[PDB]
Amino acid sequence: TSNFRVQPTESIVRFPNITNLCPFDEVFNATRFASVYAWNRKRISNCVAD
Amino acid sequence: TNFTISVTTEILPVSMTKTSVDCTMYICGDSTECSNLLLQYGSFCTQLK
Ligand SMILES: *[C@@H]1O[C@H](CO)[C@@H](O[C@@H]2O[C@H](CO)[C@@H](O)[C@H](O)[C@H]2NC(C)=O)[C@H](O)[C@H]1NC(C)=O
Ligand SMILES: *[C@@H]1O[C@H](CO)[C@@H](O)[C@H](O)[C@H]1NC(C)=O
Ligand SMILES: *[C@@H]1O[C@H](CO)[C@@H](O)[C@H](O)[C@H]1NC(C)=O
Repeated sequence: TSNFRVQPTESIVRFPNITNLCPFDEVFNATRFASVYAWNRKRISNCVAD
Repeated sequence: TNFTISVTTEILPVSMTKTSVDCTMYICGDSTECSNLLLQYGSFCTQLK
């Protein structure tokens, strides 16, 4: 009639937590920005996804 | 004037190992919504069984 599943444990939450200091704050809050033809490129990593 | 003993071997397969795989876990795995989608697609899994 049907099939029985494997019941693969309980949901495991991984452990990616590190220092929460991110460069989003100083790149989102500024009095002057770059132009459309020449836009600033920043590699943002090594922190949490705010 | 003389007799010679003769014997030959022959090989004939009879059957293989039968298999049976449920279609839901074979195609959509553990997705319930995929099973619900294929419920109205047809009775193909019943034909395979
Ligand atoms: C048919 O051929 C076989 C094979 O040569 C004969 O068997 C031999 O017989 C002699 C004496 O009769 C023995 O010394 C040999 O050792 C036998 N050889 C084998 C391989 O068995 C047999 O005798 C022949 N048949 C007749 C009626 O002569
Ligand atoms: C998560 O935070 C705790 C407490 O700040 C720390 O001990 C732990 O090492 C962190 N996790 C990782 C993977 O570093
Ligand atoms: C946002 O911008 C203001 C000034 O525009 C600045 O004082 C502040 O530090 C910035 N960041 C946050 C998190 O408010």
